[PDB]
Amino acid sequence: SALKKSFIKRKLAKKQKQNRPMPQWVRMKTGNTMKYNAKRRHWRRTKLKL
Amino acid sequence: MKVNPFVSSDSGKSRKAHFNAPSHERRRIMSAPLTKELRTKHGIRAIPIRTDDEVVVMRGRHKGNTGRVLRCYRKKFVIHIDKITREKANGSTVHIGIHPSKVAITKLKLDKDRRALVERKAAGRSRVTGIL
Amino acid sequence: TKGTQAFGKKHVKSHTLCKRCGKSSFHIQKKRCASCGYPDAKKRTYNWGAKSIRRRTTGTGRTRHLRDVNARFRNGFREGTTPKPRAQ
Amino acid sequence: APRGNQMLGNAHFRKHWHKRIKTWFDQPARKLRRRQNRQAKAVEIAPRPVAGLLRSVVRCPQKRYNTKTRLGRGFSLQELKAAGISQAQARTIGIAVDVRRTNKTAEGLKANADRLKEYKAKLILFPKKASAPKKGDSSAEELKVAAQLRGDVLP
Amino acid sequence: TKLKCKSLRGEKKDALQKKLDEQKTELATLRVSKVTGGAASKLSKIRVVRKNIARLLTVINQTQKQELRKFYADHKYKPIDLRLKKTRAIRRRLTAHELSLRSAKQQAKSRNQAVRKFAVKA
RNA sequence: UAGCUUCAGCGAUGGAUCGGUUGCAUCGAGUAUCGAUGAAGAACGCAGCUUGCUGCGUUACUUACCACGAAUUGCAGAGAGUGGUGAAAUUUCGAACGCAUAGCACCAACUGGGCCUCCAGUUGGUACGUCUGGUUCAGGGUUGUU
RNA sequence: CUCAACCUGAACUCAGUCGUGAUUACCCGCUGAACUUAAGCAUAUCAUUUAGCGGAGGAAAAGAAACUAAAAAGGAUUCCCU
RNA sequence: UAAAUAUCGACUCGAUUGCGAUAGCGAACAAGUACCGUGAGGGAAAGUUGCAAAGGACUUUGAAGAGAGAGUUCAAGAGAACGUGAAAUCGCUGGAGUGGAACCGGAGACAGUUGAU
RNA sequence: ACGUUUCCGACCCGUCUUGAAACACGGAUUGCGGAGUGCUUGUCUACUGCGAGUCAAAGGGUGUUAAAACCUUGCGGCGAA
RNA sequence: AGGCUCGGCUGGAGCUUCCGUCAGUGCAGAUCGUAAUGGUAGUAGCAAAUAUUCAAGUUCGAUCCUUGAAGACUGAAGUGGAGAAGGGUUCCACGUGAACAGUAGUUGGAUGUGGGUCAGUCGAUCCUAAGGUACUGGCGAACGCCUUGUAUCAUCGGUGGCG
Repeated sequence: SALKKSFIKRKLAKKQKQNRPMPQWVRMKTGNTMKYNAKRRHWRRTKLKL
Repeated sequence: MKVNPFVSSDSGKSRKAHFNAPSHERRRIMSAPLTKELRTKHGIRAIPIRTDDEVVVMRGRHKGNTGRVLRCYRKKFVIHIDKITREKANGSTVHIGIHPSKVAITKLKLDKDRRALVERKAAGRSRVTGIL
Repeated sequence: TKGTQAFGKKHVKSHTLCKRCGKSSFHIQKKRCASCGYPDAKKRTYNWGAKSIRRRTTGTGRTRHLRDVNARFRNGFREGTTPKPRAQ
Repeated sequence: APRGNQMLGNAHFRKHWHKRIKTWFDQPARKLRRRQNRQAKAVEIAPRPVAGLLRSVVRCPQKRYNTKTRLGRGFSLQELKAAGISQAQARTIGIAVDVRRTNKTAEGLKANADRLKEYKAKLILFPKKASAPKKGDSSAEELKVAAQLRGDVLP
Repeated sequence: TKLKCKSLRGEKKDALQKKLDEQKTELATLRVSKVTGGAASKLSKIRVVRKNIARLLTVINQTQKQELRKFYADHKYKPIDLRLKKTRAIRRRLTAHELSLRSAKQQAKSRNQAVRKFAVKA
């Protein structure tokens, strides 16, 4: 909603930061196994049950 | 056979300690033997390898090649020796990692602390060899 | 009609975010968290909820102070002293 | 459904016994721990006997056992008086005092009085201050043969 | 570059404050460089500047706390932050002298009753 | 012829099986250490590039001190860095403490607004129950005195 | 009616203290089922047990006989075998 | 009012006739995670290139995926979803059969396989 | 010999059932997993040791290839009325 | 007979005879658990809400993107213009190959990279409604409950002088 609370805005900001592709140089680290960000979220598919 | 009740002969525990050792422990793990002449000259049998040491490869496909230790990749448990390189496809050169236990030190990079360390090791070797 | 038609009217949240546990289980009208019991002084745990206890028990977080105390216990909780003044 | 000639079952397993199970896998560990505790105590209180206080002789109570004797809790005050030992002194020189037991028979009293007498004969008393001995304290070369006693005192 | 707390220890309060301000100004400059397409060499100095600020604050706080501890070393009541931080139970424990205290009856029993050292011949 | 079925050879689809194993299960041993000096837990934040996990708390993938003694590493980059850890520091919620519980308010000092009754900033403080003592009190409850 | 005692009861952002809330394996006090067995079922059983509440420690609790017993007597508590 | 006693929940250790990735804790891995429910709560799947990335330069067709050459490598038919790579199912080449089932036992024949101091 | 072709025979398995090829039920196909166990207490049987005895408990002593092994019981279990 | 030996091919690090003893010791079924795969089958089907056409642009590539011309529709209780709850970046620009948009796609609420929300006057903030929840007070073995009321109750604050 447009009229929201500061705490809700803070949580939404953190979720926005976390929704991001993995840096490419991470795949070149020693012993790395991650190939992508497996915790990405689409606003329409999965909803933050706040 | 081990006698110490606080030393574990568990393969899993040994492997876990080896592969999760911190840097200062990996230093000790990555030790190399001295050549015969260096051993007689300095009194010690082996020392934790260090950059700017001179080594000779004792085993592998690069047996007999000499050079200087360019880097000690403690994370990968290998050392990069000078002149021991291969060529990638594009043409760049990459150093081939060698395990220090497969090389022998021909010249020790000595400084204040390395000299003190060698003195301690030689004193201990003499002390024990006298009793034996 | 119970079902597709009725689900279109679900737009008022019964629960919101709890201050103590951060879960979306704070009942607005009851003013109580269905998970941790906030704002009761005590915590909500039940022995029939073994998995829930395991989920929210000690050690599932950071235990920063407990680990600090464990570290300081090893040396008898010494205070007011410093290592022997030395150098390189 | 028991069939044929059988002894009627009696197993008391109708409770939730799986919640109360006790195993004995730590029996040798307990043995070792108790041996180590005895060794530590012996080191702590050397040269005093490891067992501790001296116990009295006692007849087993009922007629099924009255022909056997055994170690009692301590020595009655009548026995201590008969042996000429103060209760305060006994507590110091390591003799158990049973403040509840009383003697009603001369033979029972005399057995324990003799036991106290032989314990006093076998006792070695160290000087309270090593520099200066006193009266009652054992002699110098007696204090050299002193050794820690293991097992019951006067078995 | 990397400061040495050994050297900073001798400085004075005003000097430490001035050096802290210089380090903060340098950090602000580097933060501007971060946004304005700064070079990697420039950006690599941010960590050093931050840890230098940390060192200066460490020295300042250590000297202040030492002075305060000395000041309150003899007061019967000390500020809460200057008291021993053991566990709460340890703080509630009795003091050593209170534990050593003995009543007259116990002292008399200690005087009269005293265990001796003895051995028993086998 | 084609199709269908079948045999031999070749190739797909699928991920069984085999080979270990920093994991798990069980047994045993040694210790006693959470919290108003703010715990357990939660939230948010912190890295040159680093979402997650791990670590940490505005000194924020860590400061100081002490040991060892040359690295870190994906790219950069410049007594290292690891370990111990006694000094310092330790955000906000949370028993959670000014009142409420996602908001607003009181007391002082100091500073700036030119002065200030008015603003703004900073710092200290204002919870409930309870013990000991202190101060100021109330009641013909009992008593003395004028 | 004045002053002064005591008794009782208050207010204090008075000086200095202490409690609250976590943890579950064991420990202490309460509260307290039904499934089940009885080839049905109600006493009984499950069980003085799941579940619920409170309170501690490194152990807790117990503990120095208003005891056992009926011998020619034993002698705090706790635990093991029987 | 200590000891002997209980207990691995916490911290630190040693073992095993236990399991060996559908097993063993739910979790060998960014697991009490992703995800689900308004909530109490429910709750996975997921180990493996190679000694070493040496992780396929360069040429060539294509917009590209991709392919044809080449190179690295003990080896790539170990090529990234990468150790091995089963059955079911499926495509191609050759042979043979083929009237409303197909399979199957016994007995020969043919094709075929194999042995002959 | 799981190829073809002939002659003879030839109904789909598991199950409950007096009776199944059944117009009775389960079964589309393949892999992997998948079900008489543990313990207490009885009884009989087989084998081993000793034998009017036998086994010894908790425990103790010793044992460092020390949770093992070895030694150890006026007393206890069963047996001897 | 249960099964076994050897040959050939693949594979790359363990396996095995015999003697005792032990067992999480043998699958065709359990509308068995789990994973994968068939015939059906290129089949059912992708048919509500009137409707698209011509020329050009871009592109390797256009029924579907963009421009212009035409023809229609919603028809102001709209298929228009803005808000509350809810969503949480879906907003805007520039790239886009794969996946997704049950045809397609050069386009996209998709995907990669960036940008974007400015208040003394608009709201919250402030007052109280229905009602909730504290105090004490009672109850309760207890966590804690019950009452919001003369139950409880020593609950203060206003002018003025003095200072």
